[PDB]
Amino acid sequence: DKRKQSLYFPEEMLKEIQEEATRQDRSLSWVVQQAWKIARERIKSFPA
Amino acid sequence: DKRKQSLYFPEEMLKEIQEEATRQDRSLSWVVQQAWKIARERIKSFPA
Repeated sequence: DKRKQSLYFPEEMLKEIQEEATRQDRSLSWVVQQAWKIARERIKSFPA
Repeated sequence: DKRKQSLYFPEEMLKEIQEEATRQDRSLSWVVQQAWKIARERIKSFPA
């Protein structure tokens, strides 16, 4: 069940994401979702 | 240099991100940025 969310990126980073989106013929949202799925565990281990 | 971007997430996923943001006393944007920085390489290796 989908939900819209405005985020802030550095220029360089947004362009990096869009490059992967067009390379893979994907939405921005889908690439960022895959980044989360990959990183979740490593991030959930960050401290305080 | 910052830039605003609307993305779409599943409910569950947005809530997972916000949980890490408040746990770490961070913005949503900052957590998602860290997810990208972690996953970039693995994603840049995806195919077609």
